[PDB]
Amino acid sequence: PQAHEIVIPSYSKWFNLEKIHSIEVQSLPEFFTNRIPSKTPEVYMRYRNFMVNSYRLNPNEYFSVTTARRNVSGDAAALFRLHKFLTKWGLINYQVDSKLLPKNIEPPLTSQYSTRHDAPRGLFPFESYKPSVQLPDM
Amino acid sequence: RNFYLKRFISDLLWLVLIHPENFTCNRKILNFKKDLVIVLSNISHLLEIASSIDCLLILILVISFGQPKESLTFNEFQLQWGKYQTFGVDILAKLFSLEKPNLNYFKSILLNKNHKDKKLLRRLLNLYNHNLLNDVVSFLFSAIPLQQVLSQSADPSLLIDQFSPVISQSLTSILVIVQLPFVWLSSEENIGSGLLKLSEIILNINNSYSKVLLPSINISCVQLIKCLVEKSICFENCLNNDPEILKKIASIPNLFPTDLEIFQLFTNPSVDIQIINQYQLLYNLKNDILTNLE
Amino acid sequence: AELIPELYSFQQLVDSEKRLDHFIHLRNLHMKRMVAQW
Amino acid sequence: ELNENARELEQIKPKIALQDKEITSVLSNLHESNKRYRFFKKISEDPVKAL
Amino acid sequence: QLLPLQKAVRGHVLQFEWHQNSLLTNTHPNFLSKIRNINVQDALLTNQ
Amino acid sequence: HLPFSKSENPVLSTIAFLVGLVNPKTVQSMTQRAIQSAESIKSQKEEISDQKPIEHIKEGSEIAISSLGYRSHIFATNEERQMN
Amino acid sequence: STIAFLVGLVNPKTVQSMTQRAIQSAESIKSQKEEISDQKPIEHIKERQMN
Repeated sequence: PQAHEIVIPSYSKWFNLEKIHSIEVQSLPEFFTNRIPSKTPEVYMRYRNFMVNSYRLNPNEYFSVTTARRNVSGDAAALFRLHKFLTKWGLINYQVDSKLLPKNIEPPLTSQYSTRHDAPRGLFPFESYKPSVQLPDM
Repeated sequence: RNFYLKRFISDLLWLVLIHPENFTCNRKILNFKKDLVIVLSNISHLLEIASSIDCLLILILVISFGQPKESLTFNEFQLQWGKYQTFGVDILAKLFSLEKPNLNYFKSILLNKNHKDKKLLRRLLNLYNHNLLNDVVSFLFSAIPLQQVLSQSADPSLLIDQFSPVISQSLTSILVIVQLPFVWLSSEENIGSGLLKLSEIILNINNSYSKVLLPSINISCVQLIKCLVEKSICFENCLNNDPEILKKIASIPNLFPTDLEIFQLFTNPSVDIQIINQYQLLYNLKNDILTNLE
Repeated sequence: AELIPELYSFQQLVDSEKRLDHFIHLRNLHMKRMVAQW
Repeated sequence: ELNENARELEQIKPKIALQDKEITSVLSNLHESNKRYRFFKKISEDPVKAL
Repeated sequence: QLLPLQKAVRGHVLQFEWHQNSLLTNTHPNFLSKIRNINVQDALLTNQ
Repeated sequence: HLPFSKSENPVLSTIAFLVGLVNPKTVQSMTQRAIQSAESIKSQKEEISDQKPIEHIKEGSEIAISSLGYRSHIFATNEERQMN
Repeated sequence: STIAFLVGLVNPKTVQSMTQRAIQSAESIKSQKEEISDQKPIEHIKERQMN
């Protein structure tokens, strides 16, 4: 079931609840040297998706690392590390507060799209004189 | 402490100077050199992790400025164009004051003429070809003279005077670091020393900005005596040169304030005790050289 | 700036007398220091 | 005599200034001509690509 | 009949990506080269 | 043009051969060593016997003479340049 | 071509710029043999670049 409108600070638009990215490993490598068998990318992803789901459930109100610690753990240390990490990356606890505005209007508006000088791809505002017709066209 | 920032500085240097061509506009290179030396100016504390390479880099960076053409290799800069050549010596003082047994020591090894790093170092010195730090001396000898002593007054001096003293400071400091096979002497119809006339200028100013004047003149005198005696004793220890050196030393118009000036000095200001001692010992060495010459 | 007195950096140095008039200018600077100190 | 020497040095100065003006002029002309020669020889190389 | 549409949205995304290659090469502002001289504080700091 | 089927509008004129001849005459190489020249009409006989492409051969020859005249003026000009 | 590689801009047209509009038909070998002939004519009419 889905019952909320979830936004994220766009630059984060590299994260995918399905997969992992070179970003986080360079920020949390301690699950990837394959040295500590009790840790693995897999349990990492488990924790990850679990927590993000939790937050996305009722994101209007905050979510603590202590919460997850109560819920599931294999460690406090790494748990906190990654939790605060995602916090930084706003994937979690980002919409804890709401802010609004009346937004008065100005001459530029999103529904304004007219004919005017253009920086984009080519366009020809002057077509052809008379003698151009003088060609054995295709 | 932004170990990251320092790594950045280091490798950026290692590129900009050893630059296989990937940079488009030389002006970009100038920009890099320029804002780099500036941001250096705003540092007044430690540097030189994995030092030696970085130390040589910074030296080449400051040496970037000033017109080249033994003897002094640097035409003194006609001070109406540049302002970075300033920043150069500014840093070579500030970021070099730390007598901690690292930086000074790195340059001291630069007197000479993972582990592969060491291979690199000498690799560049012979790739800069004797000695080299004489070039640093010559560079330091720029922006001071030949314009203020050639002006119409001593007031417009004070501006660049404020700038001047750190230079002499740097110089005498590095002369603590020269006390082995060399050939060095740097008063050979190359600068003379208007330092005496300059000292006279600041003196007349005294009895007629501030807070820098007395130290400037003092260290100027100390510089004179120390470089003199060090040259003499050095080529004594080597003894590769005829005693003509004395005669040679005795043959400078820019030297040895006249004893009449000493006398008249000894009377009027009476506010320069330490400076009086400076000139005193100076004249002492002068008269000594005169005597023991014969 | 440096542009104003000279620009001689490299011109292919065809008929490289530029070194010579260079030296001339250098000795002019020499004479300049000379007269100043005189 | 020092005053005399200063006076005659000042006497000769403006001629030097004029010569410096001429220097600047001929230098700029040299510079333009250099540009032109570079252009032209590059044309000499293989006019297709240069064009 | 659809062609102009693809051309249009193409131009949209094209200008969009092109915008990324703009890093103020267009201009060359001053970068606060404040230190005309090093002030008194610099020298006295060196001595101190 | 030929690299541009879009050509300048015309009903009776002369454009390409015009500039062709301008550059040609400019060459002044009265003994221009190039594509076959004239010493006996048999040269033209064999040329026509060889001239069988629609225009491509002709075009190559044209641009060749173009480049030639350029090169000549270039040499002379750059000589004057070094002189200056 | 001239237009086929330029739009919303163009070389002016009062001089012999149509040389551009005839940009290439044998570029490499053409220009090569042209340089051959150029150096050849140089050496021929020739019989250091100063007097």
